[PDB]
Amino acid sequence: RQWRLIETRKIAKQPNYQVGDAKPLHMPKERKKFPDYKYGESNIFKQSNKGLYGGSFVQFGNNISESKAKTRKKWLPNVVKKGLWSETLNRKISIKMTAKVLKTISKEGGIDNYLTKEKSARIKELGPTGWKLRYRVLKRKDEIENPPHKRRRLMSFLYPLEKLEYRSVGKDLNYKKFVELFADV
Amino acid sequence: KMTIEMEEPFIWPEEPRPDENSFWDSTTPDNMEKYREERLNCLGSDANKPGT
Amino acid sequence: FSNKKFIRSADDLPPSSHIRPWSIPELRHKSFNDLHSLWYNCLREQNVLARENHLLKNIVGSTHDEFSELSNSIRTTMWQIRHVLNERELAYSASREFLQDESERKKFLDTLANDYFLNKDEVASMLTRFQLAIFGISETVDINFIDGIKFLANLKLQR
Amino acid sequence: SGSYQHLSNVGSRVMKRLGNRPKNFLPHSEKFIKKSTPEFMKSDLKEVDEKTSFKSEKEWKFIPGDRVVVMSGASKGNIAVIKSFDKRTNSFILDENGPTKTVPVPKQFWLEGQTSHMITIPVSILGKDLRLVATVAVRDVSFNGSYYDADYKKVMPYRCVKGQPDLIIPWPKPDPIDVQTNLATDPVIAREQTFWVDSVVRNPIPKKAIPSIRNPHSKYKRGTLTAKDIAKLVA
Amino acid sequence: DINVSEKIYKWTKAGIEQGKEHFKVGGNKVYFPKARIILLRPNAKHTPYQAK
Amino acid sequence: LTRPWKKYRDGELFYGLSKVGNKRVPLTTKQGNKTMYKGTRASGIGRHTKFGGYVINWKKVRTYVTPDMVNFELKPYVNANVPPLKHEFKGFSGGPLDPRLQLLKIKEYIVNGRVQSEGATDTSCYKERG
Amino acid sequence: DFMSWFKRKKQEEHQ
RNA sequence: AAUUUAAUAUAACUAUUAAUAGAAGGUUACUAAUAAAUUAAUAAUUAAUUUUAAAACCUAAAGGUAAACCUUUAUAUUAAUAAUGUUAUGAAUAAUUAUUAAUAAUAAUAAACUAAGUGAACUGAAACAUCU
RNA sequence: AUCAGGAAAAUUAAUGUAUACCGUAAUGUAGACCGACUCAGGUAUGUAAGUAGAGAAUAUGAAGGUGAAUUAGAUAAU
RNA sequence: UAAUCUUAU
Ligand SMILES: [Mg+2]
Ligand SMILES: [Mg+2]
Ligand SMILES: [Mg+2]
Ligand SMILES: [Mg+2]
Ligand SMILES: [Mg+2]
Ligand SMILES: [Mg+2]
Ligand SMILES: [Mg+2]
Ligand SMILES: [Mg+2]
Ligand SMILES: [Mg+2]
Ligand SMILES: [Mg+2]
Ligand SMILES: [Mg+2]
Repeated sequence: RQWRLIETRKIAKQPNYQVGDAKPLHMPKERKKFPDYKYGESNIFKQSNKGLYGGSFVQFGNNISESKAKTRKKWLPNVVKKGLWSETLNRKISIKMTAKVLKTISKEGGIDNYLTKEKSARIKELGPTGWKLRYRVLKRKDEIENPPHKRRRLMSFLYPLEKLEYRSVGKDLNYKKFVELFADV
Repeated sequence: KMTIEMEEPFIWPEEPRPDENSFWDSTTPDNMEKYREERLNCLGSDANKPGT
Repeated sequence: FSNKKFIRSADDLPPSSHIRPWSIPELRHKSFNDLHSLWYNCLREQNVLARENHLLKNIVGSTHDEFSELSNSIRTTMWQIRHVLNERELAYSASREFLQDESERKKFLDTLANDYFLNKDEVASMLTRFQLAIFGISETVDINFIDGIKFLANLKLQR
Repeated sequence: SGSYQHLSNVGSRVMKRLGNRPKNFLPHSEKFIKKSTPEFMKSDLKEVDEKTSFKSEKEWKFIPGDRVVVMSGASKGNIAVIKSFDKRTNSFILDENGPTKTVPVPKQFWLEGQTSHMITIPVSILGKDLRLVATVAVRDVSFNGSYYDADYKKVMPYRCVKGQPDLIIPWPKPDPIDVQTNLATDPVIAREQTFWVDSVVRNPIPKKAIPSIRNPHSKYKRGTLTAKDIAKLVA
Repeated sequence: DINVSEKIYKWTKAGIEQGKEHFKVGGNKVYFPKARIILLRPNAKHTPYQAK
Repeated sequence: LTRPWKKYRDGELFYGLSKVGNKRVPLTTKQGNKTMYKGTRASGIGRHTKFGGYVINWKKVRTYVTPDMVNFELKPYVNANVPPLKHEFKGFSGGPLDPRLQLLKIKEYIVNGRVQSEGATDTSCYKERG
Repeated sequence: DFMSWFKRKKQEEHQ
């Protein structure tokens, strides 16, 4: 097979922003939660952006009679709503799937496994939703593997002292600001 | 345009005579305008017609 | 009005050769209050001319334009004044930024100390000027003021 | 007029279109203007655009006051002191000895001591048509050095005869501008220094004055990025 | 104690007496105003105590 | 007759020159319905009341602050006998906004104390440092 | 040009 | 010294070839300005390179709206000081002004060329329906 | 009477209130709008002197407004 | 009936 309707897609190349450079005119309010999906978000069978369609877009072709009188028809995939169990998330995740995709999931032995397969083909035939799911699972796995220590209290201890010092000079200081200051330190 | 009311009165100075002030003398520009009107709007045999 | 005249004649107006607008450099060494006064004088002059100009254009239908030229000239001076006011503020801001960089400030202080202070062949007067210049100490209280006091104490100890 | 147009800038695009007429339809534009103007007003020379206008005293080869010989005309081989240049036309108005035209004039513009409506008036003439004098006429003048003039109060160039540069044609010393006007500040007050850069702590002009001095909501002045902002931007 | 219009009138009178503003001055301080005004001639409908 | 000099039927209108024209031209305050309110950028002053009134907010009202001691000797024009001054900022890339220059000026002030420049002292001067 | 010339002539007459 | 002929302009479009590169409109006004540096060759300079000022309102996307208007309130808070007047018991509570520190904002952006999706009909077949 | 009749935005006390912007001409049963025209067409609302009357019918018309980009004569046939 | 699906809170 091929992933033509996926890998054809192109997204505007964001310029790498240095810390000292000037701002863009429209900077967003809330930050980027998820990583950027290489292949954007489908602009044709937008039905499939909400689910795990397995790179199965709608076809259009011809109904043909005994007289060979051609008439345009479309061929939809066998989509199905299906709440499937994630071991990593410890909850079942309900989404639209192609019956094919459900079969693949069953073969691979789980939904998390299906999401996390490292092949490029899989990545292509994950949606934007599928990509987000993968990210959620992978991040959770990483957390499970590696808890922070294998600092917050120190910051909390120092904060009031820092505030007092600021006041003694003359200025007031708030927590959030303190946190912002001492993130990289 | 805003009118105001004020506690002391005021009356403008009297406008100057044609001979006195150079600028406040409407004869010249009006004459010029008239001449322009005549010349642009003159068509055929009104070219021969003497100027006003 | 100007000398209670309904309209300034050609002779009553200031001639073009005798009059010049202000130079930006000339404006640059004038005080704020002075500049403000100049601006308001300019505005007043424009108003006088504007009244007259309107009368000329609306009623008599002239194209003599001396008043208009004068108004333009005044407007030029005004924007130049505005520019120098902005420029001075910017220069001040730049100086502040420079001082905020600590090493540079320290170097500047050292330079000050070397040449004019702590030397012989006035000092008090320099200190009083320096005090005003660099710190918030005239003859109210802040970290900067404290720092200036400390510096002054250090200088006294040295001398 | 009864206009009110002069207190605004209304119909701006239309005005621009009219003002900036294409140059290949310039004869069309000026034909009707010529017709409109009376004989005593209209000039033969082309009204050049402000781009191609001699603003510098190098661009003008001659200044009002200098003595010039006329040629390529009716009154040719005639010395004339040039009286004043016309800025729009790029030309000079000479004295009585220069080129003139006799034209009828209305009693609005009559000089004191006139019998007839007919009056001789000086026509404008280009710098190309007339050559300097010093008696010896100059073929062409070149500029190589410069200096501050005492009378003119400008860094003017040195008018040197073309070829031999040491033969300087000096500038004509202008008339003394005896200034007595209420709207011109005198030399002493005009230049007296009332400001000095002294304070780093106190800013020179107050905080409430800033909004007049510059636009605080300027769309042009872009903000600088921070680390947090970068992090927010990047996935 | 007293009505609003009367209070306003009293305030205005007080300001006049002072030689201060006869009106509440605003806070939006314009140091360098660029606005010009054209003093007009008086119409028949106006008095000597008006200016437009 | 509408106008007595025009006895006969020329194609002249009852008023104006042409009835027709570009309808697509921005609205003014005079045009539109009773409900149509254009406004003239004059009054973002106070606040509209619940009942339809208005309440001025004086901290958001324009005053025109004039200097208390007016220097009347400064005039809109300068005497043309004075030359136009020219500053020079050689050895300062920033120019008049250069912080180094400002520091130098401050130092000079500290040392000397409000000494007038070449141009300020001598009116015949045309070029200057500061 | 003419207007300027006329003005100059007037000035000369005056002085 | 002048005239003529041919070529060249800030001042035409179109076609080809070669080379190089990938670019503001309107509205009307309290009109929407600029200042500098270094290097080159012989003080002013022109040229190159670099810095710098201002720049209203509208042009879907701060929030509205009947484009060039209205409303939000950055000539804002919030805090810390200082000066002023009032209340109640040297300390406390609110208001006004002036410094200092902290908090967010400004989509007018091409058109052709490319890739992808959906995809006609007239028409041709001397008709028409597969086909075109 | 049946035909069964909108929606949505509190009160005392103390302290306030220097009162923003825009509309306002004339035309509007019309020569000033919609009808290619100074077009017998189309165009919403309120007063609409009295005398008369059932009445906003009809007659008159106090006041107000108007008597017009065609006139003068002649008035056959039609 | 933890296939599917509809409704309400
Ligand atoms: Mg209307
Ligand atoms: Mg109202
Ligand atoms: Mg917007
Ligand atoms: Mg066929
Ligand atoms: Mg057929
Ligand atoms: Mg009325
Ligand atoms: Mg009409
Ligand atoms: Mg019709
Ligand atoms: Mg009609
Ligand atoms: Mg009736
Ligand atoms: Mg009557």
